[PDB]
Amino acid sequence: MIQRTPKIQVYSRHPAENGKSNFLNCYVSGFHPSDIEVDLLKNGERIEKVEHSDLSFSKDWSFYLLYYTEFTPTEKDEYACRVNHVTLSQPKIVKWDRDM
Amino acid sequence: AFQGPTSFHVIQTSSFTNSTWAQTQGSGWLDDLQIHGWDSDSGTAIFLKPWSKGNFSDKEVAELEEIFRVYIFGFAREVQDFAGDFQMKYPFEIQGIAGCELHSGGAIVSFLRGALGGLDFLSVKNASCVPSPEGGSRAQKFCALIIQYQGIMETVRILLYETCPRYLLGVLNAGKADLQRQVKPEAWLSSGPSPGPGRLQLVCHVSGFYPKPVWVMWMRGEQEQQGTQLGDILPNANWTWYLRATLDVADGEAAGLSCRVKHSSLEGQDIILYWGP
Ligand SMILES: CCCCCCCCCCCCCCCCC(=O)O[C@H](COC(=O)CCCCCCCCCCCCCCC)COP(=O)(O)O[C@@H]1[C@H](O)[C@H](O)[C@@H](O)[C@H](O)[C@H]1O
Ligand SMILES: CCCCCCCCCCCCCCCCCCCCCC
Ligand SMILES: CCCCCCCCCCCC
Repeated sequence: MIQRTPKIQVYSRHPAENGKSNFLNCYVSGFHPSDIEVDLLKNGERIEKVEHSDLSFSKDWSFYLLYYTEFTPTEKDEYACRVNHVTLSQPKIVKWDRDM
Repeated sequence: AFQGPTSFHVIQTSSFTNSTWAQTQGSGWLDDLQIHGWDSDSGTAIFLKPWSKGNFSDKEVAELEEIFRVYIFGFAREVQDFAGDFQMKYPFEIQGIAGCELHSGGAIVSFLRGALGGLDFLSVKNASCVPSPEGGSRAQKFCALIIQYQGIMETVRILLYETCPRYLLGVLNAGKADLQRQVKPEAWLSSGPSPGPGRLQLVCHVSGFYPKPVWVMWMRGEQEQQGTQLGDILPNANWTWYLRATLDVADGEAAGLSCRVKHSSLEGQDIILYWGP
Protein backbone atom coordinates (compact mmCIF):
# COMPACT_ATOMS: atom_id res chain seq x y z
CA MET A 1 0.00 0.00 0.00
CA ILE A 2 2.18 2.81 -1.28
CA GLN A 3 0.97 6.34 -1.88
CA ARG A 4 2.67 8.61 -4.39
CA THR A 5 1.77 12.28 -4.71
CA PRO A 6 1.01 13.48 -8.24
CA LYS A 7 3.43 15.52 -10.31
CA ILE A 8 1.52 18.38 -11.91
CA GLN A 9 2.57 20.13 -15.08
CA VAL A 10 0.66 22.93 -16.81
CA TYR A 11 1.31 24.09 -20.33
CA SER A 12 -0.34 25.44 -23.45
CA ARG A 13 -0.11 23.52 -26.70
CA HIS A 14 1.09 26.63 -28.52
CA PRO A 15 3.16 29.65 -27.53
CA ALA A 16 1.02 32.16 -25.61
CA GLU A 17 -0.41 34.92 -27.80
CA ASN A 18 -3.16 37.08 -26.33
CA GLY A 19 -6.27 36.88 -28.48
CA LYS A 20 -5.46 33.75 -30.49
CA SER A 21 -7.19 30.53 -29.46
CA ASN A 22 -4.93 27.92 -27.86
CA PHE A 23 -5.16 24.84 -25.60
CA LEU A 24 -4.46 24.65 -21.87
CA ASN A 25 -2.98 21.37 -20.60
CA CYS A 26 -2.67 19.81 -17.20
CA TYR A 27 -0.63 16.64 -17.13
CA VAL A 28 -0.66 14.92 -13.75
CA SER A 29 1.41 11.79 -13.19
CA GLY A 30 3.47 9.53 -11.00
CA PHE A 31 0.58 9.09 -8.57
CA HIS A 32 -0.88 6.12 -6.76
CA PRO A 33 -3.61 5.12 -5.94
CA SER A 34 -5.56 6.17 -9.05
CA ASP A 35 -8.56 7.92 -7.45
CA ILE A 36 -7.95 11.60 -8.13
CA GLU A 37 -9.74 14.84 -8.99
CA VAL A 38 -8.41 17.46 -11.37
CA ASP A 39 -9.84 20.84 -12.33
CA LEU A 40 -8.58 23.51 -14.66
CA LEU A 41 -9.29 26.91 -13.14
CA LYS A 42 -9.74 30.38 -14.57
CA ASN A 43 -9.12 33.15 -12.06
CA GLY A 44 -10.01 30.62 -9.37
CA GLU A 45 -13.26 29.52 -11.07
CA ARG A 46 -13.24 25.88 -12.19
CA ILE A 47 -13.68 25.74 -15.96
CA GLU A 48 -16.76 23.85 -17.19
CA LYS A 49 -15.98 22.13 -20.49
CA VAL A 50 -12.78 20.22 -19.77
CA GLU A 51 -11.75 17.00 -21.46
CA HIS A 52 -9.53 14.37 -19.95
CA SER A 53 -7.90 11.12 -20.95
CA ASP A 54 -8.97 7.69 -19.83
CA LEU A 55 -6.77 6.50 -16.99
CA SER A 56 -3.39 5.03 -17.89
CA PHE A 57 -0.14 4.19 -16.13
CA SER A 58 3.62 3.97 -16.60
CA LYS A 59 5.87 0.93 -16.46
CA ASP A 60 6.50 1.66 -12.76
CA TRP A 61 2.71 1.44 -12.47
CA SER A 62 2.16 5.04 -11.40
CA PHE A 63 -0.89 6.58 -13.05
CA TYR A 64 -1.05 9.66 -15.32
CA LEU A 65 -3.79 11.71 -16.94
CA LEU A 66 -4.10 14.60 -19.33
CA TYR A 67 -6.71 17.28 -18.68
CA TYR A 68 -7.14 19.96 -21.27
CA THR A 69 -9.45 22.53 -22.78
CA GLU A 70 -9.47 24.91 -25.73
CA PHE A 71 -8.81 28.42 -24.39
CA THR A 72 -7.93 32.00 -25.32
CA PRO A 73 -5.13 33.70 -23.33
CA THR A 74 -5.61 37.39 -22.52
CA GLU A 75 -3.11 39.79 -20.97
CA LYS A 76 -4.77 38.84 -17.70
CA ASP A 77 -6.95 35.86 -16.72
CA GLU A 78 -4.87 33.60 -14.51
CA TYR A 79 -5.29 29.93 -15.35
CA ALA A 80 -4.23 27.06 -13.11
CA CYS A 81 -4.74 23.38 -12.35
CA ARG A 82 -6.18 21.98 -9.12
CA VAL A 83 -5.59 18.49 -7.79
CA ASN A 84 -7.11 16.49 -4.93
CA HIS A 85 -5.47 13.20 -4.01
CA VAL A 86 -5.14 11.01 -0.93
CA THR A 87 -1.56 12.30 -0.63
CA LEU A 88 -2.55 15.97 -0.43
CA SER A 89 -4.03 17.12 2.90
CA GLN A 90 -5.49 19.93 0.80
CA PRO A 91 -5.92 20.69 -2.94
CA LYS A 92 -2.81 21.71 -4.87
CA ILE A 93 -2.91 24.60 -7.34
CA VAL A 94 -0.30 24.93 -10.07
CA LYS A 95 -0.68 28.16 -12.01
CA TRP A 96 -0.03 28.34 -15.74
CA ASP A 97 3.19 30.23 -16.41
CA ARG A 98 3.53 31.35 -20.02
CA ASP A 99 7.31 31.86 -19.75
CA MET A 100 8.06 28.54 -18.00
CA ALA B 1 12.00 -0.26 -40.96
CA PHE B 2 9.09 2.04 -40.07
CA GLN B 3 8.30 4.79 -37.59
CA GLY B 4 5.61 5.28 -34.98
CA PRO B 5 4.32 2.66 -32.48
CA THR B 6 5.52 -0.94 -32.79
CA SER B 7 3.38 -2.46 -30.03
CA PHE B 8 -0.11 -2.99 -28.68
CA HIS B 9 -1.36 -3.64 -25.19
CA VAL B 10 -4.48 -3.48 -23.09
CA ILE B 11 -4.33 -2.28 -19.53
CA GLN B 12 -6.48 -2.93 -16.55
CA THR B 13 -6.97 -1.05 -13.31
CA SER B 14 -9.20 -2.74 -10.77
CA SER B 15 -10.03 -0.85 -7.62
CA PHE B 16 -11.43 -2.78 -4.69
CA THR B 17 -13.12 -0.54 -2.12
CA ASN B 18 -14.72 -3.34 -0.08
CA SER B 19 -15.71 -7.03 -0.35
CA THR B 20 -18.61 -6.33 -2.75
CA TRP B 21 -17.50 -3.05 -4.32
CA ALA B 22 -14.93 -3.22 -7.14
CA GLN B 23 -14.52 -1.25 -10.35
CA THR B 24 -12.39 -1.89 -13.42
CA GLN B 25 -11.08 0.50 -16.03
CA GLY B 26 -9.44 -0.75 -19.19
CA SER B 27 -8.17 0.50 -22.54
CA GLY B 28 -6.14 -0.54 -25.60
CA TRP B 29 -2.94 1.17 -26.70
CA LEU B 30 -0.34 1.42 -29.46
CA ASP B 31 2.65 2.46 -27.36
CA ASP B 32 1.40 5.73 -25.72
CA LEU B 33 -1.47 6.25 -28.20
CA GLN B 34 -4.87 5.13 -27.03
CA ILE B 35 -6.96 3.36 -29.62
CA HIS B 36 -9.55 1.59 -27.48
CA GLY B 37 -11.69 2.69 -24.62
CA TRP B 38 -13.74 0.30 -22.53
CA ASP B 39 -17.24 1.08 -21.33
CA SER B 40 -17.64 -0.72 -17.99
CA ASP B 41 -21.44 -0.72 -17.76
CA SER B 42 -21.91 -2.27 -21.20
CA GLY B 43 -18.93 -4.60 -21.44
CA THR B 44 -18.09 -3.12 -24.85
CA ALA B 45 -15.00 -1.58 -26.37
CA ILE B 46 -14.95 2.04 -27.60
CA PHE B 47 -13.06 2.32 -30.89
CA LEU B 48 -11.20 5.64 -30.88
CA LYS B 49 -10.00 5.58 -34.46
CA PRO B 50 -11.69 4.51 -37.73
CA TRP B 51 -9.13 1.70 -38.02
CA SER B 52 -9.14 0.51 -34.36
CA LYS B 53 -10.52 -2.87 -35.28
CA GLY B 54 -7.41 -3.58 -37.35
CA ASN B 55 -8.09 -6.37 -39.84
CA PHE B 56 -10.49 -8.12 -37.44
CA SER B 57 -14.11 -8.84 -38.41
CA ASP B 58 -17.02 -7.47 -36.37
CA LYS B 59 -17.67 -11.06 -35.33
CA GLU B 60 -14.22 -11.58 -33.85
CA VAL B 61 -14.28 -8.14 -32.21
CA ALA B 62 -17.52 -9.14 -30.47
CA GLU B 63 -15.92 -12.42 -29.34
CA LEU B 64 -13.00 -10.59 -27.76
CA GLU B 65 -15.34 -8.10 -26.04
CA GLU B 66 -17.38 -10.93 -24.56
CA ILE B 67 -14.10 -12.52 -23.45
CA PHE B 68 -12.88 -9.41 -21.65
CA ARG B 69 -16.35 -8.79 -20.27
CA VAL B 70 -16.53 -12.14 -18.49
CA TYR B 71 -12.86 -11.92 -17.48
CA ILE B 72 -13.48 -8.52 -15.87
CA PHE B 73 -16.50 -9.81 -13.95
CA GLY B 74 -14.81 -13.07 -13.00
CA PHE B 75 -11.61 -11.35 -11.92
CA ALA B 76 -13.47 -9.04 -9.57
CA ARG B 77 -15.46 -11.99 -8.23
CA GLU B 78 -12.48 -14.25 -7.55
CA VAL B 79 -10.48 -11.45 -5.97
CA GLN B 80 -13.36 -10.77 -3.55
CA ASP B 81 -13.64 -14.52 -2.90
CA PHE B 82 -9.96 -15.15 -2.10
CA ALA B 83 -9.39 -11.74 -0.50
CA GLY B 84 -9.42 -13.12 3.05
CA ASP B 85 -7.54 -16.28 2.13
CA PHE B 86 -4.83 -14.08 0.58
CA GLN B 87 -4.88 -11.75 3.61
CA MET B 88 -5.88 -8.57 1.75
CA LYS B 89 -6.59 -5.22 3.41
CA TYR B 90 -9.16 -3.03 1.68
CA PRO B 91 -8.91 -0.75 -0.13
CA PHE B 92 -6.42 -2.02 -2.73
CA GLU B 93 -5.75 -1.76 -6.47
CA ILE B 94 -4.66 -4.36 -8.95
CA GLN B 95 -3.11 -3.35 -12.27
CA GLY B 96 -2.46 -5.41 -15.36
CA ILE B 97 -0.93 -4.89 -18.76
CA ALA B 98 -0.70 -7.40 -21.59
CA GLY B 99 0.33 -7.16 -25.20
CA CYS B 100 2.90 -7.87 -27.85
CA GLU B 101 5.50 -6.05 -29.87
CA LEU B 102 7.20 -6.23 -33.25
CA HIS B 103 11.01 -6.24 -33.12
CA SER B 104 13.22 -5.59 -36.14
CA GLY B 105 13.74 -8.88 -37.95
CA GLY B 106 10.08 -9.81 -37.71
CA ALA B 107 9.92 -11.46 -34.30
CA ILE B 108 7.00 -10.52 -32.06
CA VAL B 109 7.38 -10.98 -28.30
CA SER B 110 4.37 -11.01 -26.01
CA PHE B 111 4.17 -9.91 -22.40
CA LEU B 112 1.88 -9.64 -19.39
CA ARG B 113 2.51 -8.00 -16.04
CA GLY B 114 0.36 -7.66 -12.97
CA ALA B 115 0.73 -5.34 -10.01
CA LEU B 116 -0.70 -5.12 -6.50
CA GLY B 117 -0.47 -1.92 -4.50
CA GLY B 118 1.60 -0.27 -7.22
CA LEU B 119 4.39 -2.86 -7.10
CA ASP B 120 5.28 -5.74 -9.40
CA PHE B 121 3.33 -8.88 -8.50
CA LEU B 122 3.79 -11.19 -11.47
CA SER B 123 4.68 -11.42 -15.16
CA VAL B 124 4.55 -14.03 -17.91
CA LYS B 125 7.88 -15.34 -19.20
CA ASN B 126 7.96 -18.07 -21.86
CA ALA B 127 4.34 -19.12 -21.33
CA SER B 128 4.56 -19.48 -17.52
CA CYS B 129 3.48 -17.50 -14.41
CA VAL B 130 6.57 -15.91 -12.88
CA PRO B 131 5.96 -14.43 -9.39
CA SER B 132 7.74 -11.16 -8.71
CA PRO B 133 10.06 -10.64 -5.71
CA GLU B 134 7.91 -7.75 -4.45
CA GLY B 135 4.98 -10.12 -4.71
CA GLY B 136 6.06 -12.01 -1.61
CA SER B 137 4.26 -15.18 -0.63
CA ARG B 138 1.09 -13.81 -2.22
CA ALA B 139 2.61 -13.82 -5.71
CA GLN B 140 3.96 -17.35 -5.30
CA LYS B 141 0.65 -18.60 -3.98
CA PHE B 142 -1.36 -16.91 -6.75
CA CYS B 143 0.86 -18.17 -9.57
CA ALA B 144 1.02 -21.64 -8.03
CA LEU B 145 -2.77 -21.49 -7.83
CA ILE B 146 -3.75 -19.94 -11.18
CA ILE B 147 -1.71 -22.36 -13.31
CA GLN B 148 -4.06 -25.13 -12.15
CA TYR B 149 -6.86 -23.63 -14.24
CA GLN B 150 -6.66 -25.28 -17.67
CA GLY B 151 -9.22 -22.94 -19.15
CA ILE B 152 -7.88 -19.51 -18.20
CA MET B 153 -4.31 -20.54 -19.01
CA GLU B 154 -5.20 -21.76 -22.49
CA THR B 155 -7.06 -18.49 -23.15
CA VAL B 156 -4.21 -16.32 -21.90
CA ARG B 157 -1.87 -18.31 -24.13
CA ILE B 158 -4.02 -17.90 -27.26
CA LEU B 159 -4.62 -14.18 -26.72
CA LEU B 160 -0.98 -13.60 -25.92
CA TYR B 161 0.76 -15.72 -28.57
CA GLU B 162 -1.71 -16.02 -31.43
CA THR B 163 -4.34 -13.27 -31.30
CA CYS B 164 -2.14 -10.40 -30.14
CA PRO B 165 0.49 -10.87 -32.88
CA ARG B 166 -2.19 -11.17 -35.57
CA TYR B 167 -4.01 -8.11 -34.24
CA LEU B 168 -0.87 -5.98 -34.06
CA LEU B 169 0.16 -6.38 -37.68
CA GLY B 170 -3.40 -5.71 -38.69
CA VAL B 171 -3.69 -2.35 -36.83
CA LEU B 172 -0.20 -1.18 -37.61
CA ASN B 173 -1.17 -1.66 -41.22
CA ALA B 174 -4.74 -0.36 -41.05
CA GLY B 175 -3.65 2.79 -39.20
CA LYS B 176 -0.47 3.36 -41.21
CA ALA B 177 -1.66 6.78 -42.46
CA ASP B 178 -1.90 8.16 -38.93
CA LEU B 179 0.80 6.08 -37.21
CA GLN B 180 3.55 6.87 -39.68
CA ARG B 181 2.64 10.48 -40.40
CA GLN B 182 5.23 13.19 -39.83
CA VAL B 183 4.24 16.41 -38.12
CA LYS B 184 6.81 19.19 -37.87
CA PRO B 185 7.41 20.78 -34.47
CA GLU B 186 7.23 24.47 -33.68
CA ALA B 187 9.82 25.94 -31.34
CA TRP B 188 9.96 29.14 -29.31
CA LEU B 189 12.09 30.66 -26.58
CA SER B 190 11.17 32.15 -23.25
CA SER B 191 12.84 33.39 -20.09
CA GLY B 192 12.13 31.07 -17.20
CA PRO B 193 12.18 31.95 -13.48
CA SER B 194 15.54 33.55 -12.69
CA PRO B 195 17.77 31.05 -10.80
CA GLY B 196 19.17 33.93 -8.75
CA PRO B 197 20.67 37.46 -8.88
CA GLY B 198 22.70 37.75 -12.08
CA ARG B 199 21.55 34.39 -13.41
CA LEU B 200 18.90 33.58 -15.98
CA GLN B 201 17.03 30.51 -17.19
CA LEU B 202 16.82 29.87 -20.90
CA VAL B 203 13.78 27.86 -21.96
CA CYS B 204 13.31 26.22 -25.33
CA HIS B 205 9.85 24.91 -26.21
CA VAL B 206 9.19 22.29 -28.88
CA SER B 207 5.60 21.33 -29.57
CA GLY B 208 3.20 19.64 -31.95
CA PHE B 209 5.72 17.17 -33.31
CA TYR B 210 5.07 13.50 -34.20
CA PRO B 211 6.41 10.81 -34.09
CA LYS B 212 7.72 11.03 -30.53
CA PRO B 213 11.51 10.69 -30.96
CA VAL B 214 13.09 14.15 -31.00
CA TRP B 215 16.41 15.84 -30.24
CA VAL B 216 16.63 19.23 -28.51
CA MET B 217 19.76 20.88 -27.17
CA TRP B 218 21.10 24.29 -26.19
CA MET B 219 24.12 25.25 -28.26
CA ARG B 220 26.92 27.79 -28.39
CA GLY B 221 27.87 27.75 -32.03
CA GLU B 222 28.36 24.04 -32.61
CA GLN B 223 29.20 23.24 -28.99
CA GLU B 224 26.45 21.42 -27.13
CA GLN B 225 25.83 22.82 -23.66
CA GLN B 226 26.04 20.01 -21.11
CA GLY B 227 23.94 21.85 -18.55
CA THR B 228 20.95 21.46 -20.87
CA GLN B 229 18.16 19.95 -18.80
CA LEU B 230 15.42 18.13 -20.72
CA GLY B 231 11.92 18.09 -19.32
CA ASP B 232 9.53 15.17 -19.63
CA ILE B 233 8.08 14.60 -23.07
CA LEU B 234 4.49 15.68 -22.49
CA PRO B 235 1.39 14.89 -24.55
CA ASN B 236 -0.93 17.17 -26.50
CA ALA B 237 -4.31 15.46 -26.90
CA ASN B 238 -3.90 15.55 -30.69
CA TRP B 239 -1.26 12.84 -30.95
CA THR B 240 1.66 15.27 -30.83
CA TRP B 241 4.16 15.99 -28.06
CA TYR B 242 5.59 18.84 -26.02
CA LEU B 243 9.07 19.22 -24.58
CA ARG B 244 11.15 21.83 -22.78
CA ALA B 245 14.92 22.11 -22.74
CA THR B 246 16.29 24.55 -20.17
CA LEU B 247 19.74 25.97 -19.43
CA ASP B 248 20.80 27.79 -16.22
CA VAL B 249 23.05 30.63 -17.33
CA ALA B 250 24.78 33.85 -16.22
CA ASP B 251 23.32 37.14 -17.54
CA GLY B 252 26.37 37.70 -19.71
CA GLU B 253 26.71 34.24 -21.21
CA ALA B 254 23.18 34.22 -22.65
CA ALA B 255 24.02 36.06 -25.87
CA GLY B 256 25.63 33.62 -28.26
CA LEU B 257 23.48 30.67 -27.18
CA SER B 258 20.84 28.94 -29.29
CA CYS B 259 18.37 26.08 -29.20
CA ARG B 260 18.69 23.37 -31.83
CA VAL B 261 15.90 20.96 -32.68
CA LYS B 262 16.17 17.83 -34.78
CA HIS B 263 13.14 15.77 -35.78
CA SER B 264 12.43 13.22 -38.51
CA SER B 265 9.80 15.53 -40.06
CA LEU B 266 12.39 18.28 -40.54
CA GLU B 267 14.28 16.16 -43.09
CA GLY B 268 17.70 17.40 -42.02
CA GLN B 269 16.56 21.03 -41.75
CA ASP B 270 17.07 21.62 -38.01
CA ILE B 271 15.26 24.40 -36.20
CA ILE B 272 17.77 26.83 -34.71
CA LEU B 273 16.56 29.70 -32.57
CA TYR B 274 19.04 32.16 -31.11
CA TRP B 275 18.76 34.04 -27.82
CA GLY B 276 18.70 37.77 -28.59
CA PRO B 277 20.59 40.57 -26.71
C1 LIG C 1 -9.80 -5.07 -30.35
C2 LIG C 1 -9.09 -6.40 -30.51
C3 LIG C 1 -8.50 -7.06 -29.26
C4 LIG C 1 -7.00 -7.35 -29.27
C5 LIG C 1 -6.52 -8.63 -28.59
C6 LIG C 1 -5.07 -8.68 -28.14
C7 LIG C 1 -4.74 -9.44 -26.86
C8 LIG C 1 -3.56 -8.94 -26.05
C9 LIG C 1 -3.26 -9.66 -24.75
C10 LIG C 1 -4.44 -10.04 -23.87
C11 LIG C 1 -4.17 -10.92 -22.66
C12 LIG C 1 -5.36 -11.27 -21.78
C13 LIG C 1 -5.10 -11.60 -20.31
C14 LIG C 1 -6.31 -11.86 -19.42
C15 LIG C 1 -7.42 -12.76 -19.96
C16 LIG C 1 -7.86 -13.95 -19.11
C17 LIG C 1 -8.98 -14.74 -19.77
O1 LIG C 1 -9.34 -14.46 -20.91
O2 LIG C 1 -9.50 -15.70 -19.14
C18 LIG C 1 -10.76 -15.30 -18.58
C19 LIG C 1 -11.09 -16.15 -17.34
O3 LIG C 1 -12.26 -15.63 -16.68
C20 LIG C 1 -12.18 -15.77 -15.43
O4 LIG C 1 -12.95 -16.53 -14.83
C21 LIG C 1 -11.46 -14.67 -14.66
C22 LIG C 1 -10.73 -15.18 -13.43
C23 LIG C 1 -9.50 -14.40 -12.99
C24 LIG C 1 -8.15 -14.99 -13.33
C25 LIG C 1 -7.29 -14.25 -14.36
C26 LIG C 1 -5.87 -13.89 -13.94
C27 LIG C 1 -4.98 -13.21 -14.98
C28 LIG C 1 -3.91 -14.06 -15.62
C29 LIG C 1 -2.70 -14.41 -14.77
C30 LIG C 1 -1.37 -14.56 -15.48
C31 LIG C 1 -0.64 -15.88 -15.34
C32 LIG C 1 -0.88 -16.94 -16.41
C33 LIG C 1 0.29 -17.28 -17.34
C34 LIG C 1 -0.01 -18.21 -18.52
C35 LIG C 1 0.76 -18.00 -19.82
C36 LIG C 1 -11.90 -15.41 -19.63
O5 LIG C 1 -12.08 -16.75 -20.15
P1 LIG C 1 -13.34 -17.03 -21.15
O6 LIG C 1 -14.59 -17.07 -20.35
O7 LIG C 1 -13.28 -16.08 -22.29
O8 LIG C 1 -13.08 -18.54 -21.74
C37 LIG C 1 -12.03 -18.87 -22.77
C38 LIG C 1 -12.34 -18.18 -24.16
O9 LIG C 1 -13.64 -18.54 -24.65
C39 LIG C 1 -11.22 -18.56 -25.20
O10 LIG C 1 -11.50 -17.95 -26.46
C40 LIG C 1 -11.14 -20.11 -25.38
O11 LIG C 1 -10.11 -20.43 -26.33
C41 LIG C 1 -10.85 -20.80 -24.01
O12 LIG C 1 -10.79 -22.22 -24.19
C42 LIG C 1 -11.95 -20.44 -22.96
O13 LIG C 1 -11.67 -21.08 -21.71
C1 LIG D 1 -11.28 -5.10 -27.54
C2 LIG D 1 -10.12 -4.54 -26.71
C3 LIG D 1 -10.38 -3.26 -25.93
C4 LIG D 1 -9.66 -3.09 -24.59
C5 LIG D 1 -10.31 -3.72 -23.38
C6 LIG D 1 -9.51 -3.80 -22.09
C7 LIG D 1 -10.15 -4.55 -20.92
C8 LIG D 1 -9.24 -5.36 -20.00
C9 LIG D 1 -8.15 -6.20 -20.67
C10 LIG D 1 -7.46 -7.28 -19.82
C11 LIG D 1 -6.17 -6.87 -19.10
C12 LIG D 1 -4.95 -7.77 -19.27
C13 LIG D 1 -3.97 -7.85 -18.12
C14 LIG D 1 -4.04 -9.09 -17.24
C15 LIG D 1 -3.08 -9.17 -16.06
C16 LIG D 1 -3.63 -8.94 -14.66
C17 LIG D 1 -3.41 -10.05 -13.64
C18 LIG D 1 -2.84 -9.65 -12.29
C19 LIG D 1 -3.13 -10.57 -11.11
C20 LIG D 1 -2.63 -10.13 -9.74
C21 LIG D 1 -3.50 -10.50 -8.54
C22 LIG D 1 -3.01 -10.06 -7.17
C1 LIG E 1 -5.05 -11.76 -5.01
C2 LIG E 1 -6.12 -12.83 -4.76
C3 LIG E 1 -6.93 -13.28 -5.98
C4 LIG E 1 -7.16 -14.78 -6.16
C5 LIG E 1 -7.45 -15.28 -7.57
C6 LIG E 1 -7.85 -16.75 -7.72
C7 LIG E 1 -8.44 -17.19 -9.07
C8 LIG E 1 -9.29 -18.46 -9.07
C9 LIG E 1 -9.75 -18.98 -10.43
C10 LIG E 1 -11.15 -18.61 -10.88
C11 LIG E 1 -12.19 -19.72 -10.98
C12 LIG E 1 -13.06 -19.76 -12.23
